[PDB]
Amino acid sequence: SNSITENTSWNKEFSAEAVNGVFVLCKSSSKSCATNDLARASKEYLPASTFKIPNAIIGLETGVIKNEHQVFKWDGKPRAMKQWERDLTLRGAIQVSAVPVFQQIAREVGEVRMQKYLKKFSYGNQNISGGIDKFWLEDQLRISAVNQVEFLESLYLNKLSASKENQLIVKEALVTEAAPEYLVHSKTGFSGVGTESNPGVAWWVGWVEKETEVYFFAFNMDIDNESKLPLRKSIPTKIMESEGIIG
Amino acid sequence: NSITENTSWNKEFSAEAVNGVFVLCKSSSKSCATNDLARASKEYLPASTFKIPNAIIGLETGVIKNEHQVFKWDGKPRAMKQWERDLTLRGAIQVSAVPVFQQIAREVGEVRMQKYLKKFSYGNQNISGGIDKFWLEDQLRISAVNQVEFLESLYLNKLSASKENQLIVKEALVTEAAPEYLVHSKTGFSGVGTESNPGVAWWVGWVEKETEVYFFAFNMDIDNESKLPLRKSIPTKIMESEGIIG
Ligand SMILES: *C(=O)/C=C/NCC(=O)CCO
Ligand SMILES: *C(=O)/C=C/NCC(=O)CCO
Ligand SMILES: [Cl-]
Ligand SMILES: [Cl-]
Repeated sequence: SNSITENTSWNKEFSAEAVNGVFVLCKSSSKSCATNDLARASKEYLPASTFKIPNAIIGLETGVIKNEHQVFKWDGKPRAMKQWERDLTLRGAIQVSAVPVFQQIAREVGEVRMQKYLKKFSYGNQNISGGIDKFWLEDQLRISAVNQVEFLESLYLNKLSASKENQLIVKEALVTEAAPEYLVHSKTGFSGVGTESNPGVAWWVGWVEKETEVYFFAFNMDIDNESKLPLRKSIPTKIMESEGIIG
Repeated sequence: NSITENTSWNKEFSAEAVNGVFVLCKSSSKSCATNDLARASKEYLPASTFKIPNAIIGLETGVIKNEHQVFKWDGKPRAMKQWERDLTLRGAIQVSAVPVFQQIAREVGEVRMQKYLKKFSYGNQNISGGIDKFWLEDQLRISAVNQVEFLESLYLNKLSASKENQLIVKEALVTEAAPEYLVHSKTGFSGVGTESNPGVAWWVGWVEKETEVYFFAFNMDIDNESKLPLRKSIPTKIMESEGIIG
């Protein structure tokens, strides 16, 4: 039976940087999750670029993305970021969070199929209103940290409603750190700075394959200044280092 | 097809007094560059680099039941302390857990092992001398060029195995991840032999960088365990100077 507990030993990592946020860490073998804040762990926020994980799976499952070697060609038209003005592989597009590449994937998938897959995946509030290519950036789609770790555990076990081949392709594209004892798969997200009363959200979600154990994690925090952005990885990294998972 | 000799990497070898070869191919195994044409095609014991085909064969035959198979340690002494623990497939590959792969090979058996090495065009395909040590001590031999051809087939999912099984092994071979590139690689060491008949050390793999791919295979004569670090530092310095990694 799945369980969750609230911890306090991680609060010092948040208050030291004056951050309002939540970390959820689940140990696969014990089906046990721990968090610094049960209420915020259940609160649903815009997934932003973390939506690229289900978007990639749906793109492959629908055939919009032909295979793992698919190249997304840049047509030479100006893009919002210098980093996106080039041909990208699936891993390249995921690594730099290339919004235009995923906007085009979502358009070819279409609203009917996108809605079907988000329901099969139990992904957040499953609300894709506001436009087929912006409902995850600044739309109505919301997902909690607890829902993110449930979704990533399904992906890890190849239990999503998609071919094992397509789940394996996305799992390898999400590798961000490799060491002899562990492999980190992760994805960042940032909705924007919002306002002082309504700050934006920053995410870091993923999982760590350490020896024979697997740890699923989801971090989110309020962000009103782009200088705080490095904290989306430093806070969860410091917590997982103190737990002996990475480092 | 062609192999072209590149004298600009000799410095990395002579600075360390190493007798070895580096083979580097961009996009495909059609055009490879090397410091030594003769040694690039010379066949050597694969040692732990054989864990790559052994893992694919184990998955294809069902000996390795699935992606998340745990290889339990029975508690009996193993030749290295890092092998005395339960291991995932990636864990067994990354610490080169010989006894895990010896038991996989025994269960695959000589007939199936021969069939797959023929399908994979894996070196001289000689598995004689003992099903649990042919790649460590006997007559199996493969060249640096044949290693890059085999890894290119794996990269393209063109080996005679399911795409699922090739994807499982490719993920188990990831050894370095950066925003710009992903390195898949495997080390090998036959032992020290003698000053006159040295052992061999390997480093083989590929680098997925932006939209480009680079296949590499390194081997060197080795008669002292103190020289093992060179099997990664020499090819690493060559690929860093080529702007592929670092
Ligand atoms: C996914 O997380 C994409 C993020 N793009 C950048 C922003 O959302 C910030 C806008 O200035
Ligand atoms: C993988 O290449 C493992 C190598 N181990 C060392 C030997 O096989 C020789 C001495 O045990
Ligand atoms: Cl991002
Ligand atoms: Cl080795």
